[PDB]
Order: sequence, then structure tokens, then C-alpha cells
Amino acid sequence: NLYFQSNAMKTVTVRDLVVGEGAPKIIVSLMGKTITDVKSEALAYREADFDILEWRVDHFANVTTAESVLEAAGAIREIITDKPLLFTFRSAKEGGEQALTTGQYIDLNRAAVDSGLVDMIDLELFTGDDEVKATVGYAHQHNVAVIMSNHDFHKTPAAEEIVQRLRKMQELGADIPMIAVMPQTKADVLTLLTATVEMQERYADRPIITMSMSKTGVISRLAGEVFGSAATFGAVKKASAPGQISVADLRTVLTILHQ
Amino acid sequence: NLYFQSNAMKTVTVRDLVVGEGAPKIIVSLMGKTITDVKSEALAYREADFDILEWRVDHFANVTTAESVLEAAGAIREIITDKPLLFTFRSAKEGGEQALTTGQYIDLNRAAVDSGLVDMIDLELFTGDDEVKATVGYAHQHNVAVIMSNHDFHKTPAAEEIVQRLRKMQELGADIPMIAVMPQTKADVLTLLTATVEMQERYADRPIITMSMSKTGVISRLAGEVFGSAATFGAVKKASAPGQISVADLRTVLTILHQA
Ligand SMILES: O=C(O)[C@]1(O)C[C@@H](O)[C@@H](O)[C@H](O)C1
Ligand SMILES: O=C(O)[C@]1(O)C[C@@H](O)[C@@H](O)[C@H](O)C1
Repeated sequence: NLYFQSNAMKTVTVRDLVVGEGAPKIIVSLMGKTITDVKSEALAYREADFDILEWRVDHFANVTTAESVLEAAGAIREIITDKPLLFTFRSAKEGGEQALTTGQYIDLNRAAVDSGLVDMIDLELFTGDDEVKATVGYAHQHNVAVIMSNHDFHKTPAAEEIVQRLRKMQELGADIPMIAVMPQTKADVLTLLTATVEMQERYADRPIITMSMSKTGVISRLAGEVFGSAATFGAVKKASAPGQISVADLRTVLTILHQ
Repeated sequence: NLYFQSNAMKTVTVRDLVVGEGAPKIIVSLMGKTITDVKSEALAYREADFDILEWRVDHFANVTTAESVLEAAGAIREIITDKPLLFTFRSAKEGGEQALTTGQYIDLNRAAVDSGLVDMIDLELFTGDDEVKATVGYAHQHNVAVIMSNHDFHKTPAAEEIVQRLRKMQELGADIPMIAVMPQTKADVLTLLTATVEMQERYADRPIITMSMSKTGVISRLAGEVFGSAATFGAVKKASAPGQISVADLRTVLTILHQA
């Protein structure tokens, strides 16, 4: 593996895909419980118009069996050969389906990095500063990029707190800081957009991904080009988080806004 | 004429079109210099998918000749018979093509109200409280609804000032307060949306229309359903203000956003 990054241009290039330039990139989540479910999903996804494939490993039943994880990743790579693969174990507390100890989670991500089968890994900021920082370094030594993430499924923190978290992710070495928050009011949606603008304009030297979840926050998933979110999640069959619209509708809006 | 308005439901119903309910309504602007132009545009516009037809009277060369204005309004009504017609003389300082004295402007709108050919008129807030309140009263006596408008083509005032102007329009009797501002930064676009939300949630007992102009503010023309702007302007072939996108693309996005 080998990816490129330009601090000056605020871009990260994985498999020829230039993140942080032009229209926002579409990410879709693959969720399969077993290895054949993963194969079936990968086959169905092959035709969808997305840019990055996220494997939601927390949906995989045999996540604690090293060989099963490798077989699943290999199966995805054999079916989806030309697009960046992002390895994401999303913890239950942050919107996921299972929970691992810190040691298991870190070991899991290290094994994914070692496999050479994934282009990117997701690391949750709140896992711990030292553990996260060591794992970012480890990923980079193997030419694997890192999307560092944080989520709040109940509320939207103040704009300044959102900005400080995104800056913290940069500090720890994240290639692409990412934050997802839940609006309780319309103003909360604007708060997330305000933080996106402030971060991207005054502190960022790389791409960032932000979103206000739920139907109320969907505009944050569409207006990335103007406000500064480099990527956005769409749904193929079903949503991996509240607020995502179909990949087809997402592409339609991104194209209309790019022109 | 006769239009309905429900303060409790925050709607205004003109020609069976319920403004303030469901997806935002699309307004397009007809901009002809002469009768030929006005007629040609009306015929072409008949093919477009829009809800309200705005006649930008400030683009009309014979705007000071009563009979010409009447002939043009009649021509538009003959062609577009199923959509509300909004009569708008936009002054040069607020983005228009001509300028009239206060007297000429008030007389122009009273004559438009008298004609029975237009469903709505646009009245600029900065025309003065006395003249504006009197003219709103006049339109209502004739069953003509009023969109009261304000524009700032150089900057975006603070949200608090934006809200103050929208509340003032409401106080003056405007059926639909409307404001258009120009962003100098990305934050300015969000400031306009902040004001929209605050007005619609805390003070409005009727629909409002808001927009942040330019390509930078285009999101304010698309997300009216979630933030609280009841209508949005699209372009048929030429934009009547910076930031408008094609009517076809506008409807496409509004529909996607309205989807359950
Ligand atoms: O689109 C979102 O809001 C997501 O929550 C973003 C990120 O957390 C992904 O890992 C999820 O699968 C979806
Ligand atoms: O879409 C706009 O920004 C407009 O300026 C809104 C309103 O002022 C109309 O009268 C114009 O024709 C267009």
C-alpha cells in the first residue's frame, strides 16, 4: 500500500481518489453478519455509485476470530477491487452493534493494518489519547490512512467544543478528522455547520468529514462542497446511521451543487 | 379576487396554492422589456414546473405608461391562467433595473391592485412605514396579498437585525415577509439561516421567504422545508438574482428533501 497526502493542498489521495478536492466523496457501509452475507452485500454494492467502501466490522459476528476477519476482508477486496476500503469497528456507545475491550479493539485495528487488505482504518478519539496516537503511528508505518472519529447520538455540543475535538484529532495525527452529532433543534444543525466552517478555514491542514445526523440534519450531508466536509455517507439498501439518503439521490444532489 | 390566510396554521392560500405547507413553492421571474418579450416568455414559462409567476415590472420599458402595464399584465394572465401572478417593481437599490419616486411607485402598485389581474404585489419595506402600511391596507381591501421585501446586495446584517426587519414587515401587515441578503463569507450564509429559524419559530404567524444570494448561499434556496422558508426562486433561462439554479434542478432537490 501507498497513499499520498498534501498538507498544503489539504488533500489525502487513496487509490487515485483525491479526498479534499472537488465534490464531496460518497462513502457507503457494508454490513454483513457472516462471511457469505459480506460476499452477497459486496456483490450487490459492486454496481452502486460510491467512492469509498466502509466495512462496518461491528456488524460481523466473528469479529474476535482473526482468520474470519481476514477471510471477510479478502472476500470484499476480491469483489470490490478498484475502490478504497475503509475498516471500521464502530463501538456500541458510538452508534455500533458490539463492544470490545480497548486491547481487543486496538489489536483488531493493528491486524487490519497488517493484512494489507484495507486502505484506511477508523479510530475513535475517545478510545484513549496514548492508544490512539500509537495506532495512528502504526497505521502510517504501513501506509494505511486514518479517519479519526467521534460521535454524539443524543446531542450537539457547542460549536467551539466541536472545533476543539476536530483540532485534537489533527494533533493526534488523523489523516481525516470526522465528527457526527445529533440535532435536537434546527439551530443544532447550523451549529454543526458553523463548526465545520470555522475548523476548515482556520485550523485544518487536511480534509475533514462532518455531519448532523437524522432527517433534520440531512442538509449537512449534501452541502459539503461549500461548507467544507470532504465526504458524505449514503445508503445502498439501508442506512448505517440516521439521516443518510439513497446513494442515487445523494449523487444527484452533489452533482447539482457542483455545477 | 379572494385569497385565504390562516394565522394559526401559518399559511396563505393563493389560487389553491397553499404557501407555508409541505415542500417550499417555486417562484420564477418574467423579465421582458416590451410586450413581445413579455408574451414570448409567458408562453415558454408555461412549459416550466413552477408554482408562482413573478412579473419583474422594473424590466419593463413602458412602466410609467398605465395602459402598457395593463396590456402586459392582461397578456400574462391570458397565457398563464392557473398560477398566482405576483406583481413586482424591484427598485435599483434593491437589485432592480429602474428607479421611481415614492409617488410613482405607490401609484403603480395601486393601479396593479385595481386591475384585478394580479394575485399578489411586492412592496419594499424601505418605502416608509406610512406609505407601506396604507398600501398594504389598500391591497387587502381589494383581496390582493402582499409579499413585503427587503434586500441587501452588499452584506448580511446581524441575525438580530434580519429578524427585526421580518418582524417589522409582519407588524406592517405583510402576508409574507421576505428578505434577501448577500453573503461575504460562509458564516454569513449560516447567519441568514439562523435568522430564518428564529423568526419562523418564535415570531411568525405566517409564512416567510428568505435567501442568502450567490452560489455560496444556494443552500438557503434548497433547505426551506427544514429551516422555515416557504418559497424559493428558480431560473427558467436567466436568473433574476445571483444564486438561483434551474427550475428543473430546484424541484428535484426540493422533492428529495421532502421525501419521508
Ligand atoms: O453517516 C453517519 O452518520 C455515520 O455515523 C458516520 C460514521 O460514523 C460511519 O462509521 C457510520 O457507518 C455512519
Ligand atoms: O431570488 C432572489 O434572490 C430575488 O432577489 C428575490 C426577490 O427579490 C425577487 O423579486 C427577485 O426577482 C429574485
